[PDB]
Amino acid sequence: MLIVPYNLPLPGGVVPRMLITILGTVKPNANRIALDFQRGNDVAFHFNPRFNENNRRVIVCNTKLDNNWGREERQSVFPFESGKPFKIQVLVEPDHFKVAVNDAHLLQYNHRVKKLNEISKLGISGDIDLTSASYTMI
Ligand SMILES: CO[C@@H]1O[C@H](CO)[C@H](O)[C@H](OC(=O)c2ccc(C)cc2)[C@@H]1OC(=O)c1cccc([N+](=O)[O-])c1
Ligand SMILES: [Cl-]
Ligand SMILES: [Cl-]
Repeated sequence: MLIVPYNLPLPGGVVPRMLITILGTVKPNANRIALDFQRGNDVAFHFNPRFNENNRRVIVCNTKLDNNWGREERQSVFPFESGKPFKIQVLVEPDHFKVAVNDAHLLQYNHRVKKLNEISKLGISGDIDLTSASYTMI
């Protein structure tokens, strides 16, 4: 595998046309996954599948500025399953991050942090076996 939590440096930050691909398998009895796109201590984009929030499955997205979480954005479409292999693709577009799972569009998240070239690391964490994490310019 890779060791989770896993840091993927994003050299010179993110830019439109940058595609991040994450391959892994969800652990049995998973509780959470998190992708954290970081600008130093700030989290520009937190993508957080929650397998059992009051017996519901929900993806929580948010931004952390100066250690404070903002307004959450919630999605009820939940393509992940305990025990099963997934592919997450995060495409940086001008106005938003665009997320697909298993080749199907899931959600978009408007840029709240504006200094895209300072979003210099991706943290991958949670209840997964992480196979690979990479980027390409499309
Ligand atoms: C108000 O709740 C917070 O919401 C944030 C997003 O708006 C983050 O998701 C926080 O979590 C972390 O930053 C965080 C969590 C764990 C670690 C190890 C590191 C960082 C925290 O999550 C929970 O409260 C929460 C409540 C119930 C369930 C879950 N979950 O992820 O399943 C999260
Ligand atoms: Cl590793
Ligand atoms: Cl900013």
